[PDB]
Amino acid sequence: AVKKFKPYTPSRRFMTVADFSEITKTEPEKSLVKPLKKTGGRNNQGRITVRFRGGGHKRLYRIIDFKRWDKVGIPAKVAAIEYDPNRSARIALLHYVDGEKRYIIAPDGLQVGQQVVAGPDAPIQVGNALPLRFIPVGTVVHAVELEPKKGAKLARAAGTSAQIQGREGDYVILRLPSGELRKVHGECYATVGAVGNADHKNIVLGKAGRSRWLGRRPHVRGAAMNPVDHPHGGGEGRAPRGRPPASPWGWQTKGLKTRKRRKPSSRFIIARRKK
Amino acid sequence: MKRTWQPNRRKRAKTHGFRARMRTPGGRKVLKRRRQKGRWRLTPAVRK
RNA sequence: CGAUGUCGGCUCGUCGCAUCCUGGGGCUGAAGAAGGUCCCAAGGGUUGGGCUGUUCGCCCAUUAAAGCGGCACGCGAGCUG
RNA sequence: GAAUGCCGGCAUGAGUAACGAUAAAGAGGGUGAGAAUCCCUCUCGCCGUAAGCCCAAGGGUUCCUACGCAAUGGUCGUCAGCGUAGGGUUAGGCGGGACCUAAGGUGAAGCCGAAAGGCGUAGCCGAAGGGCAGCCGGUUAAUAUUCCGGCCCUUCCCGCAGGUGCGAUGGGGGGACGCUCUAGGCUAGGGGGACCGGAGCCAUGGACGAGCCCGGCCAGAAGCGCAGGGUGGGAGGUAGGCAAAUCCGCCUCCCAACAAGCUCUGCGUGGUGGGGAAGCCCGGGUGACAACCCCCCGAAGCCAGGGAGCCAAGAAAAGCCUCUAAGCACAACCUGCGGGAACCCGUACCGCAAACCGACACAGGUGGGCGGGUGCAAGAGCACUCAGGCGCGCGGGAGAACCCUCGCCAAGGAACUCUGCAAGUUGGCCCCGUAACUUCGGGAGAAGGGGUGCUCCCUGGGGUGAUGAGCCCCGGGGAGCCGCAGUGAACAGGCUCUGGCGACUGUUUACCAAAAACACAGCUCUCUGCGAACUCGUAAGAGGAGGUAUAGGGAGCGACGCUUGCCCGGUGCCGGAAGGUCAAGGGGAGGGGUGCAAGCCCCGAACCGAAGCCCCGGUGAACGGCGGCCGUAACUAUAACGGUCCUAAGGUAGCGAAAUUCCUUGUCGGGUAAGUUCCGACCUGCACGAAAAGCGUAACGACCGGAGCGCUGUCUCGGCGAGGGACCCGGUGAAAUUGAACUGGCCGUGAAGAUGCGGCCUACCCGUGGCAGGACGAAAAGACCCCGUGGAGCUUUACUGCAGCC
RNA sequence: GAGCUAGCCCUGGCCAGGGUGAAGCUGGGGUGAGACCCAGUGGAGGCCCGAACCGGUGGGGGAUGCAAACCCCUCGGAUGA
RNA sequence: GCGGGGUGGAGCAGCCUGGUAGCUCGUCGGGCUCAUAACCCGAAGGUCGUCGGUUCAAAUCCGGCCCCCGCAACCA
RNA sequence: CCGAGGGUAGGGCCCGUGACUGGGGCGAAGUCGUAACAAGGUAGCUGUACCGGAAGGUGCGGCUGGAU
RNA sequence: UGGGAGAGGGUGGUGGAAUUCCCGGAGUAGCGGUGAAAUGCGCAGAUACCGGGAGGAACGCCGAUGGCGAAGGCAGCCACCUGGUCCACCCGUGACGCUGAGGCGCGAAAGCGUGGGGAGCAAACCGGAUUAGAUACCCGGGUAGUCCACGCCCUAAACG
Ligand SMILES: CC(=O)c1cccc(N[C@H]2[C@H](N)[C@@](NC(=O)N(C)C)([C@H](C)O)[C@@](C)(O)[C@@]2(O)COC(=O)c2c(C)cccc2O)c1
Ligand SMILES: [K+]
Ligand SMILES: [Mg+2]
Ligand SMILES: [Mg+2]
Ligand SMILES: [Mg+2]
Ligand SMILES: [Mg+2]
Ligand SMILES: [Mg+2]
Ligand SMILES: [Mg+2]
Ligand SMILES: [Mg+2]
Ligand SMILES: [Mg+2]
Ligand SMILES: [Mg+2]
Ligand SMILES: [Mg+2]
Ligand SMILES: [Mg+2]
Ligand SMILES: [Mg+2]
Ligand SMILES: [Mg+2]
Ligand SMILES: [Mg+2]
Ligand SMILES: [Mg+2]
Ligand SMILES: [Mg+2]
Ligand SMILES: [Mg+2]
Ligand SMILES: [Mg+2]
Ligand SMILES: [Mg+2]
Ligand SMILES: [Mg+2]
Ligand SMILES: [Mg+2]
Ligand SMILES: [Mg+2]
Ligand SMILES: [Mg+2]
Ligand SMILES: [Mg+2]
Ligand SMILES: [Mg+2]
Ligand SMILES: [Mg+2]
Ligand SMILES: [Mg+2]
Ligand SMILES: [Mg+2]
Ligand SMILES: [Mg+2]
Ligand SMILES: [Mg+2]
Ligand SMILES: [Mg+2]
Ligand SMILES: [Mg+2]
Ligand SMILES: [Mg+2]
Ligand SMILES: [Mg+2]
Ligand SMILES: [Mg+2]
Ligand SMILES: [Mg+2]
Ligand SMILES: [Mg+2]
Ligand SMILES: [Mg+2]
Ligand SMILES: [Mg+2]
Ligand SMILES: [Mg+2]
Ligand SMILES: [Mg+2]
Ligand SMILES: [Mg+2]
Ligand SMILES: [Mg+2]
Ligand SMILES: [Mg+2]
Ligand SMILES: [Mg+2]
Ligand SMILES: [Mg+2]
Ligand SMILES: [Mg+2]
Ligand SMILES: [Mg+2]
Ligand SMILES: [Mg+2]
Ligand SMILES: [Mg+2]
Ligand SMILES: [Mg+2]
Ligand SMILES: [Mg+2]
Ligand SMILES: [Mg+2]
Ligand SMILES: [Mg+2]
Ligand SMILES: [Mg+2]
Ligand SMILES: [Mg+2]
Ligand SMILES: [Mg+2]
Ligand SMILES: [Mg+2]
Ligand SMILES: [Mg+2]
Ligand SMILES: [Mg+2]
Ligand SMILES: [Mg+2]
Ligand SMILES: [Mg+2]
Ligand SMILES: [Mg+2]
Ligand SMILES: [Mg+2]
Ligand SMILES: [Mg+2]
Ligand SMILES: [Mg+2]
Ligand SMILES: [Mg+2]
Ligand SMILES: [Mg+2]
Ligand SMILES: [Mg+2]
Ligand SMILES: [Mg+2]
Ligand SMILES: [Mg+2]
Ligand SMILES: [Mg+2]
Ligand SMILES: [Mg+2]
Ligand SMILES: [Mg+2]
Ligand SMILES: [Mg+2]
Ligand SMILES: [Mg+2]
Ligand SMILES: [Mg+2]
Ligand SMILES: [Mg+2]
Ligand SMILES: [Mg+2]
Ligand SMILES: [Mg+2]
Ligand SMILES: [Mg+2]
Ligand SMILES: [Mg+2]
Ligand SMILES: [Mg+2]
Ligand SMILES: [Mg+2]
Ligand SMILES: [Mg+2]
Ligand SMILES: [Mg+2]
Ligand SMILES: [Mg+2]
Ligand SMILES: [Mg+2]
Ligand SMILES: [Mg+2]
Ligand SMILES: [Mg+2]
Ligand SMILES: [Mg+2]
Ligand SMILES: [Mg+2]
Ligand SMILES: [Mg+2]
Ligand SMILES: [Mg+2]
Ligand SMILES: [Mg+2]
Ligand SMILES: [Mg+2]
Ligand SMILES: [Mg+2]
Ligand SMILES: [Mg+2]
Ligand SMILES: [Mg+2]
Ligand SMILES: [Mg+2]
Ligand SMILES: [Mg+2]
Ligand SMILES: [Mg+2]
Ligand SMILES: [Mg+2]
Ligand SMILES: [Mg+2]
Ligand SMILES: [Mg+2]
Ligand SMILES: [Mg+2]
Ligand SMILES: [Mg+2]
Ligand SMILES: [Mg+2]
Ligand SMILES: [Mg+2]
Ligand SMILES: [Mg+2]
Ligand SMILES: [Mg+2]
Ligand SMILES: [Mg+2]
Ligand SMILES: [Mg+2]
Ligand SMILES: [Mg+2]
Ligand SMILES: [Mg+2]
Ligand SMILES: [Mg+2]
Ligand SMILES: [Mg+2]
Ligand SMILES: [Mg+2]
Ligand SMILES: [Mg+2]
Ligand SMILES: [Mg+2]
Ligand SMILES: [Mg+2]
Ligand SMILES: [Mg+2]
Ligand SMILES: [Mg+2]
Ligand SMILES: [Mg+2]
Ligand SMILES: [Mg+2]
Ligand SMILES: [Mg+2]
Ligand SMILES: [Mg+2]
Ligand SMILES: [Mg+2]
Ligand SMILES: [Mg+2]
Ligand SMILES: [Mg+2]
Ligand SMILES: [Mg+2]
Ligand SMILES: [Mg+2]
Ligand SMILES: [Mg+2]
Ligand SMILES: [Mg+2]
Ligand SMILES: [Mg+2]
Ligand SMILES: [Mg+2]
Ligand SMILES: [Mg+2]
Ligand SMILES: [Mg+2]
Ligand SMILES: [Mg+2]
Ligand SMILES: [Mg+2]
Ligand SMILES: [Mg+2]
Ligand SMILES: [Mg+2]
Ligand SMILES: [Mg+2]
Ligand SMILES: [Mg+2]
Ligand SMILES: [Mg+2]
Ligand SMILES: [Mg+2]
Ligand SMILES: [Mg+2]
Ligand SMILES: [Mg+2]
Ligand SMILES: [Mg+2]
Ligand SMILES: [Mg+2]
Ligand SMILES: [Mg+2]
Ligand SMILES: [Mg+2]
Ligand SMILES: [Mg+2]
Ligand SMILES: [Mg+2]
Ligand SMILES: [Mg+2]
Ligand SMILES: [Mg+2]
Ligand SMILES: [Mg+2]
Ligand SMILES: [Mg+2]
Ligand SMILES: [Mg+2]
Ligand SMILES: [Mg+2]
Ligand SMILES: [Mg+2]
Ligand SMILES: [Mg+2]
Ligand SMILES: [Mg+2]
Ligand SMILES: [Mg+2]
Ligand SMILES: [Mg+2]
Ligand SMILES: [Mg+2]
Ligand SMILES: [Mg+2]
Ligand SMILES: [Mg+2]
Ligand SMILES: [Mg+2]
Ligand SMILES: [Mg+2]
Ligand SMILES: [Mg+2]
Ligand SMILES: [Mg+2]
Ligand SMILES: [Mg+2]
Ligand SMILES: [Mg+2]
Ligand SMILES: [Mg+2]
Ligand SMILES: [Mg+2]
Ligand SMILES: [Mg+2]
Ligand SMILES: [Mg+2]
Ligand SMILES: [Mg+2]
Ligand SMILES: [Mg+2]
Ligand SMILES: [Mg+2]
Ligand SMILES: [Mg+2]
Ligand SMILES: [Mg+2]
Ligand SMILES: [Mg+2]
Ligand SMILES: [Mg+2]
Ligand SMILES: [Mg+2]
Ligand SMILES: [Mg+2]
Ligand SMILES: [Mg+2]
Ligand SMILES: [Mg+2]
Ligand SMILES: [Mg+2]
Ligand SMILES: [Mg+2]
Ligand SMILES: [Mg+2]
Ligand SMILES: [Mg+2]
Ligand SMILES: [Mg+2]
Ligand SMILES: [Mg+2]
Ligand SMILES: [Mg+2]
Ligand SMILES: [Mg+2]
Ligand SMILES: [Mg+2]
Ligand SMILES: [Mg+2]
Ligand SMILES: [Mg+2]
Ligand SMILES: [Mg+2]
Ligand SMILES: [Mg+2]
Ligand SMILES: [Mg+2]
Ligand SMILES: [Mg+2]
Ligand SMILES: [Mg+2]
Ligand SMILES: [Mg+2]
Ligand SMILES: [Mg+2]
Ligand SMILES: [Mg+2]
Ligand SMILES: [Mg+2]
Ligand SMILES: [Mg+2]
Ligand SMILES: [Mg+2]
Ligand SMILES: [Mg+2]
Ligand SMILES: [Mg+2]
Ligand SMILES: [Mg+2]
Ligand SMILES: [Mg+2]
Ligand SMILES: [Mg+2]
Ligand SMILES: [Mg+2]
Ligand SMILES: [Mg+2]
Ligand SMILES: [Mg+2]
């Protein structure tokens, strides 16, 4: 769930925090962490290329296993479930019988102590990884490779899942988190189950400070600026858009589709997204 | 109040210094010009 | 226009008289008292407050009366702003 | 001779302003040609969470001594951070380097760019982070963890002895980490002592005292003690830790586990070495064979890699340890001991300031550590004061106006004014007590009130110790004393009611705006399937993100409550293999030029032919928009009702003379003696209205209204008083400005506001303190206005291009 | 040219003292079990008062300044965006 | 100051493009109904705000006057 | 010491009054429509919701006190 | 003790029919809709037909004047968890009982909060008709909602 606070400051009034109930281990594998080089949204030129970023809490990156076909047939025990500050999902520590230790993102209901495994012959059960071609049509599924051996790309965020809808040739038909209908190749691995921590989205930041802790610096409206700065800039007193609503760089921002028409993957997308 | 000149020996040397000047096309033309003009100093005096 | 600072207030006055009051008068539809109207008169006087940046005005309480104008809509090398 | 010309010189203002914090001076004695200003002494005052001390920047000889005083020093100067000269800075252990890595920078490989160059894994560089061995005292005019003394320690090389599969830039462990709170035990520091040491002291009424005054420690290897940190042991399997591995990791088994053992720090002890006051003599001697002891308080520091809780989830790499590979096992490595070796740079001095940044010996700015005592609830607050350091580099008088900063004030008490602006008032702690409203937390320090010192007596509990004495902390009760007054000085809210706006803490126009503006959690729309969209870049490459639709970009709105109506005709965006239009290209009906002809050459119709546009639909928390006239009810008035024109549709709920209302001080009601403002109502809303959101809303606000209480020099209405200036004398001595001046008033005249012309009036010559009416006074070639076929920023369905995208 | 200033990145440092008293925990009450109530413990927070530090609200002074933005009094934040 | 408007009783065409006044309602007569409305059948009523001009001819084109609505009135 | 009561400050209950506002009762012959009683010409009634000059309409579920 | 019937309740799963939408196929001049029509959909290839897919909601026949529950209410099928209730036997307890102000729980639909879901239906709303008007009845669209989970609301011609 998500936990409330009593209104003993103006901000604690609406603030909510995750319950961290599923967490069993509160410091990470030293051998599995490296430092996360904070960018501040600046690129190698030194220029801001993603506005309003910086000054969030320090973080160590936990190395995650997004392959799984790395260790076919070798089973693992789920040692712990831990906090990961780099993603919405929680992560599970896996102790392979190999001795080797790895992190995966923790599917919903995955239990510390249980066993998981990967490969064509794996039982259809939460935490297991199989090529999509071997996973029974209708099962919810996450951490999906988009192309074989290229890494898990789809449905990694908290609470998200893709569902296998059917098969066709060497491809299987998925319903993505977004609601898009897409053909993904059958050799692509995927873990069965949805991602855990589904109550993530119900968190109420509650105050400006919380945004600042996440490296989220204040976003300043176009309408609040001057013509030198923004299409919506200027005007005596408040002003409506006075033109079709636009980005800082001039392009329209209510409806204007932006995916390339002649993109090769178009041949593999059956139906554009949901709502 | 806090004025604009805030001396710092490392800053000085790393910004206007001989080796900074030589690393860049424009930095070199400065040395060429100050040499052509006959400057007794090609580079700001900093005690290292 | 190689600059004559621009409203009102405050302070400080000074002048005009087409006189608000006080003084002197004629006429009166002036009985008395109190008024009206006009003439002579600038010596002195011409209050305190509510509202508004306000000038002005309206209102309150008084007064002999609560005059109107000029002085770069007097006065920012005097103040305010 | 003029260019607000240029360069230089020299005037005027003028012996004028000023001489840079209002912490403050006085005298005696030296010195010297000369002394308020230098030196010494005594007295006085100021700082003391500093105005004292130690670091780091930065500065660069300013340090010490002798000799000097032209200039520099806001005066003086014999003095000096000044002039001349001489001297002064000593390290294996402090800091940096011969060690490590962070951002970042650089960059074999590689990638990209007309050139210049841009990028880029490893690697390398990069520190105030990691790592690493010295403490106390003494000495110089001037350095000292550096020299000296005492006691310790590190690495490197060689040798001897003992032990071992030795061996790494490779594997592994460790280094290795947040915020808030915090236990035990210590140290730093401090308080007291009737105890130990000490020159002396008895005054002026008393005291020869359990009197006063002074001091009562520092460092220290091995060992021991106290407190703590770190760490299980054995064996079997083993496919994982890009080779190997006995290591590490995973499984199983026996053992023991708020322990223990082993190890590592801190503190105490510790052989030994040092230090050692007031006072009185001349920095030194003495004191002094100095004493060096007990009690209490006690850190934010130490044990430290301690513990707990929390979410926002908290560097790396080496040193070190372990593992093995080449190899090598006469070698090598570990332990112990001995001898030898141990480099480069810094080190002076200033360092909250006269030596740094501010043109100045400039009331400004400048990171880290120490920062004593007493009282006040606490404290780094505040008053005083220790150590220490100062009196601010012009003075001496006078006792005007006026100015500044300050104190008091009869009666009144906001009558001041745009405004209670300003200044009063209130003011700490303890207890009693506290309303509407509320999101139940708040509103709350609401409001309002009582207490507050000193003395004696009785008594409760805690800390340390021992369970007691003493010392220390927190109380309770009774009786009294004094004054005008007991937080007796200093530091320390005035309060309430009611609106507007913004929910809130935050943010902003450095240097005229702090706000109702920006931001904000939150709400919605929209793009984005990952080599994502989007952003920077010619590109490579980056960011996005080592993220993946519970995510990321864009936009509007802005907590929360209740809500968010109608219009898709126009613009936008979205969907639509039809149709229409459409460029290059395809096609070549049919021409034309030339040639004797083959031929060569040029124009070229129909048709096929993309996006875009047209066309057909959708779409409002997309751009946007949301009517007119006329009539009508059995008193009037008004019009639920009707008629008709028009629209894409005619403004819904809610609100309304408003941060919006022109007429306007609308009208009525409230408040007031009186109310263009305020509040509550009404509604012909010139010209509200629903995310450029609508109406509300507890709390919040250095926001802007209105009112009341309290209290006042704001005022009626001013008076007195203080200090710093102004004034006078000695010293030093600017400035803008300035055509030249022998520079009066009126009434006129004049380019229309005259010291300067006319007429008249008035007027001996020259200053000093003052006031500002004039010299259309100074300043700034008006910043408004216009003019210039002058510029710049910004906009768009102006023109014309370009990037980008199709 | 970012030794001023604006943002970010890396690595360090700082924030006296006082006040309020959330979650949780413990116990008690409660019930079929609960919710929940009470007490103690606890020590949260862009919480409160207030130095350092960071600011710059109102007023006064200064205005050829001590100063090309300062001085005095008053005032905002002060565990956090 | 600039723009649009005035035509049967009401609200709107016709004006631009001179000749030819129309639409809905209302009114009047007649039907249906026991009766009223609704509904069905017929009918009347405008010489076009006013004056002046152009023209063979004016609601229509051009001017003056009356009105009636809108929009504007900025820089100090 | 207590003490009538006076004063200051703040609460609580009640009564009267108030621009304006909300609906309510009533009133010989006002305007608009015709919702209900006959399947009242769409069976009615209903709780709730939203909308509309007005009666009312409609959705969802319920009742017969409706069907003939 | 031994047995019974039952849509009593809660959870998990799961089956076919129909509608809508999408895809492929085949096919062409209309379909839809009504009192009649119009709006609407359709040569950009609709309706009608076949095949594939997706998704939500509701369970035809059995089904009844039936059954169950205290009431509201409960209907495909399967499994699990659970309540009520009846019969027989006449074994056990020995009046342990009836009612019940307060309290507590449950409580159709609509409505509300947070999230999901959304095929059909459908307040509001739009359009077409009808009408003097028609903010209705009829027709074509259509948003809440209707569905799930949790938490509220606590009404009813909650009636026998
Ligand atoms: C023939 C026929 O049924 C018809 C004819 C003309 C008009 C109408 N109108 C009908 C109209 N379409 C109407 N009913 C309807 O469509 N049905 C399918 C029943 C409405 C939309 O609900 C009605 C109730 O107005 C109507 O049913 C009654 O009106 C009359 O019955 C009606 C009227 C009003 C006037 C004259 C005759 C009538 O029947 C129907
Ligand atoms: K102007
Ligand atoms: Mg909360
Ligand atoms: Mg969790
Ligand atoms: Mg690591
Ligand atoms: Mg770079
Ligand atoms: Mg670069
Ligand atoms: Mg960006
Ligand atoms: Mg950024
Ligand atoms: Mg996580
Ligand atoms: Mg963060
Ligand atoms: Mg914003
Ligand atoms: Mg703006
Ligand atoms: Mg702006
Ligand atoms: Mg710019
Ligand atoms: Mg622009
Ligand atoms: Mg704009
Ligand atoms: Mg604007
Ligand atoms: Mg505007
Ligand atoms: Mg605009
Ligand atoms: Mg616009
Ligand atoms: Mg635009
Ligand atoms: Mg684009
Ligand atoms: Mg899609
Ligand atoms: Mg600096
Ligand atoms: Mg440096
Ligand atoms: Mg530097
Ligand atoms: Mg350099
Ligand atoms: Mg030379
Ligand atoms: Mg140079
Ligand atoms: Mg002028
Ligand atoms: Mg001039
Ligand atoms: Mg001028
Ligand atoms: Mg001038
Ligand atoms: Mg008489
Ligand atoms: Mg007179
Ligand atoms: Mg006035
Ligand atoms: Mg007036
Ligand atoms: Mg009189
Ligand atoms: Mg005038
Ligand atoms: Mg004037
Ligand atoms: Mg004036
Ligand atoms: Mg002035
Ligand atoms: Mg003035
Ligand atoms: Mg002047
Ligand atoms: Mg003047
Ligand atoms: Mg000349
Ligand atoms: Mg000059
Ligand atoms: Mg002179
Ligand atoms: Mg003189
Ligand atoms: Mg002078
Ligand atoms: Mg002077
Ligand atoms: Mg001075
Ligand atoms: Mg002297
Ligand atoms: Mg002298
Ligand atoms: Mg001296
Ligand atoms: Mg002190
Ligand atoms: Mg002090
Ligand atoms: Mg210097
Ligand atoms: Mg000299
Ligand atoms: Mg001399
Ligand atoms: Mg001299
Ligand atoms: Mg000098
Ligand atoms: Mg001198
Ligand atoms: Mg000086
Ligand atoms: Mg001499
Ligand atoms: Mg020296
Ligand atoms: Mg040494
Ligand atoms: Mg060497
Ligand atoms: Mg190095
Ligand atoms: Mg290195
Ligand atoms: Mg190369
Ligand atoms: Mg290095
Ligand atoms: Mg470097
Ligand atoms: Mg270092
Ligand atoms: Mg570190
Ligand atoms: Mg060192
Ligand atoms: Mg040592
Ligand atoms: Mg010597
Ligand atoms: Mg070995
Ligand atoms: Mg190693
Ligand atoms: Mg770590
Ligand atoms: Mg010690
Ligand atoms: Mg003490
Ligand atoms: Mg003695
Ligand atoms: Mg192995
Ligand atoms: Mg290996
Ligand atoms: Mg001594
Ligand atoms: Mg001796
Ligand atoms: Mg710890
Ligand atoms: Mg935290
Ligand atoms: Mg070998
Ligand atoms: Mg050998
Ligand atoms: Mg060994
Ligand atoms: Mg060397
Ligand atoms: Mg030294
Ligand atoms: Mg000095
Ligand atoms: Mg000085
Ligand atoms: Mg200074
Ligand atoms: Mg201290
Ligand atoms: Mg105190
Ligand atoms: Mg002095
Ligand atoms: Mg001085
Ligand atoms: Mg004098
Ligand atoms: Mg007085
Ligand atoms: Mg008063
Ligand atoms: Mg009073
Ligand atoms: Mg007042
Ligand atoms: Mg006021
Ligand atoms: Mg006071
Ligand atoms: Mg006080
Ligand atoms: Mg009250
Ligand atoms: Mg409350
Ligand atoms: Mg009080
Ligand atoms: Mg006393
Ligand atoms: Mg206070
Ligand atoms: Mg107002
Ligand atoms: Mg605000
Ligand atoms: Mg604001
Ligand atoms: Mg608001
Ligand atoms: Mg807000
Ligand atoms: Mg704050
Ligand atoms: Mg400013
Ligand atoms: Mg400015
Ligand atoms: Mg500026
Ligand atoms: Mg300003
Ligand atoms: Mg200011
Ligand atoms: Mg400001
Ligand atoms: Mg503020
Ligand atoms: Mg702003
Ligand atoms: Mg919101
Ligand atoms: Mg570019
Ligand atoms: Mg680009
Ligand atoms: Mg990355
Ligand atoms: Mg992302
Ligand atoms: Mg975003
Ligand atoms: Mg905002
Ligand atoms: Mg539209
Ligand atoms: Mg449309
Ligand atoms: Mg449109
Ligand atoms: Mg062609
Ligand atoms: Mg509406
Ligand atoms: Mg109004
Ligand atoms: Mg008003
Ligand atoms: Mg009014
Ligand atoms: Mg308005
Ligand atoms: Mg008005
Ligand atoms: Mg008014
Ligand atoms: Mg007005
Ligand atoms: Mg009035
Ligand atoms: Mg009244
Ligand atoms: Mg005002
Ligand atoms: Mg009002
Ligand atoms: Mg009105
Ligand atoms: Mg508005
Ligand atoms: Mg808007
Ligand atoms: Mg409002
Ligand atoms: Mg409020
Ligand atoms: Mg509320
Ligand atoms: Mg505020
Ligand atoms: Mg404020
Ligand atoms: Mg005064
Ligand atoms: Mg004085
Ligand atoms: Mg001069
Ligand atoms: Mg002359
Ligand atoms: Mg004249
Ligand atoms: Mg004249
Ligand atoms: Mg003359
Ligand atoms: Mg003449
Ligand atoms: Mg003359
Ligand atoms: Mg004359
Ligand atoms: Mg005269
Ligand atoms: Mg003057
Ligand atoms: Mg003058
Ligand atoms: Mg000037
Ligand atoms: Mg000019
Ligand atoms: Mg100018
Ligand atoms: Mg031109
Ligand atoms: Mg021209
Ligand atoms: Mg020009
Ligand atoms: Mg131009
Ligand atoms: Mg331009
Ligand atoms: Mg800097
Ligand atoms: Mg400190
Ligand atoms: Mg407590
Ligand atoms: Mg219990
Ligand atoms: Mg706070
Ligand atoms: Mg200030
Ligand atoms: Mg500042
Ligand atoms: Mg003040
Ligand atoms: Mg200034
Ligand atoms: Mg100051
Ligand atoms: Mg102050
Ligand atoms: Mg304050
Ligand atoms: Mg504070
Ligand atoms: Mg604090
Ligand atoms: Mg922070
Ligand atoms: Mg005109
Ligand atoms: Mg026409
Ligand atoms: Mg024409
Ligand atoms: Mg015609
Ligand atoms: Mg009859
Ligand atoms: Mg005619
Ligand atoms: Mg005609
Ligand atoms: Mg203008
Ligand atoms: Mg009495
Ligand atoms: Mg009816
Ligand atoms: Mg009905
Ligand atoms: Mg009917
Ligand atoms: Mg009916
Ligand atoms: Mg109506
Ligand atoms: Mg309806
Ligand atoms: Mg066709
Ligand atoms: Mg029996
Ligand atoms: Mg219910
Ligand atoms: Mg329901
Ligand atoms: Mg409801
Ligand atoms: Mg509902
Ligand atoms: Mg009809
Ligand atoms: Mg009608
Ligand atoms: Mg729907």
